Amino acid sequence: VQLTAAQELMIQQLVAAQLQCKRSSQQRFAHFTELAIISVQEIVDFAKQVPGFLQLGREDQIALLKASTIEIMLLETARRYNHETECITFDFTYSKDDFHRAGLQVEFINPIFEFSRAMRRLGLDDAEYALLIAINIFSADRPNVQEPGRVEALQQPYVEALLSYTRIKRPQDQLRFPRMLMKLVSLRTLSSVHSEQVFALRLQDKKLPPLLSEIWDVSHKILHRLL
Amino acid sequence: QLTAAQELMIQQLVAAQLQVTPWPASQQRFAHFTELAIISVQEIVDFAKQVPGFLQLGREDQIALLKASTIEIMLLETARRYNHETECILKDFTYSKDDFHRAGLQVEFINPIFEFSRAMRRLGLDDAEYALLIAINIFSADRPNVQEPGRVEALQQPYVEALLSYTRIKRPQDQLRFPRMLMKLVSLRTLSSVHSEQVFALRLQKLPPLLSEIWDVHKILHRLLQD
Ligand SMILES: CC(C)(C)OC(=O)N1CC[C@@]2(C(=O)Nc3ccccc32)[C@@H]1c1ccccc1
Ligand SMILES: CC(C)(C)OC(=O)N1CC[C@@]2(C(=O)Nc3ccccc32)[C@@H]1c1ccccc1
Repeated sequence: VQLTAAQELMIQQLVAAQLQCKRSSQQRFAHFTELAIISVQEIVDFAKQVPGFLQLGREDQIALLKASTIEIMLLETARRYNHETECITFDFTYSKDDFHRAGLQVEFINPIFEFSRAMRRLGLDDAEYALLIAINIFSADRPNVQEPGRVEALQQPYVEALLSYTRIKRPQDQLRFPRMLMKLVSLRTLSSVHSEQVFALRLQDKKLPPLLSEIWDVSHKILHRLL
Repeated sequence: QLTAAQELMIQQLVAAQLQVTPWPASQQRFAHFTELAIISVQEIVDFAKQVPGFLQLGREDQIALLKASTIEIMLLETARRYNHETECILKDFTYSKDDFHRAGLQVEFINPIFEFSRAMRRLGLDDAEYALLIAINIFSADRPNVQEPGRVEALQQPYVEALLSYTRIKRPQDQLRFPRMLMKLVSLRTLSSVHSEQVFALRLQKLPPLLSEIWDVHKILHRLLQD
């Protein structure tokens, strides 16, 4: 019938916390990694602000962040993708050739753009994006998760809220919410391709910095301090 | 409520769906399981022919969908016949966790399949829900090397629509069942990712020609489609 006042507060808390998330070939690669570093730090600070993340064991908190960080970034990329200019903004704006010039393969870049256009067609507002990020963080099937049951339980409220929210925004379009959730399936494959991209960069004498190598290369000391 | 036109479709899908070497020694046990995998792959291609619209797509795409889907369909089938009373997972070739471990499968791969199966069991899926979930899995637009993603997404929508409508009728009060079912598709991508690592580990300690076509890093797969 309608959103429950308890959810309205929770949604509104999530979007507000999110809006505070703001700074304005090897050299090109080394540039992008510093952008990745800043965004990772913003995500961990955001993850602290989500209800219940703090409650979990650090080992699980790490396990969720390692896997989630690439997918949250790809969601953020999709949110600020401009279909009028074909540029992705981090107001650090970049085109497809800028990503190619830094050593990223075309098999990885083109799908991110295709993913972004598909996300654009769904017409997601900030509340939908915020809830999608919460659902993404609390994924029970991430590797090396000690307490999958607790993680699944923390996810349910955000899936419930997202269901209720999508029903109010577009009552007639029932298939929007299923299609949104099916983008989570696409983020897993794009995360899988990203690991191949990392390895392909190593071949081109392009190795990751210390924070990013903790999460993406294959004792997360850097990641503990921020938590 | 459901449209009777869908109903025939569901009923056709469920009906279509309902239709070896000695087990001892590790290599013999492994060689046993591969022959079970061979038979099940052949059953899936015959099933894929019976799904409406699969035949209409180009062979190159038909291959691309089957390569990726086969592991996920098998894991769905494993979950369907997982027994929580006995912890055991062909017609009645029953196996326990130690049987899988004895054949050289690592525990990092076995335990998640069981955890996945228990999670699937908690959802309480009937044969219609399983059947529709399999159809949705086959028609995934973001599989690698797909020439016609638009047509694949279009063939998927009716099954997602049917699954939505079906789940609403079966349990009107439990709204979160359908979202949780679709989120299992996300879990199948990671389990497919782990399965590729499992295959490589084993080579380290080699698959039969048919599987190696689908899983190792296409003549058999064409003949089954050409019939
Ligand atoms: C190269 C490093 C390791 C820093 O970055 C990545 O490997 N990636 C992976 C995801 C990423 C993103 O967020 N947008 C986007 C668009 C196209 C390709 C790659 C990406 C990000 C990324 C790429 C470029 C700039 C910032 C982040
Ligand atoms: C490596 C080989 C080819 C043997 O098999 C697989 O790689 N797999 C991967 C998926 C599989 C299955 O279908 N059920 C199940 C349950 C536990 C573990 C593994 C599986 C299957 C599989 C395993 C055992 C028997 C038949 C199929």
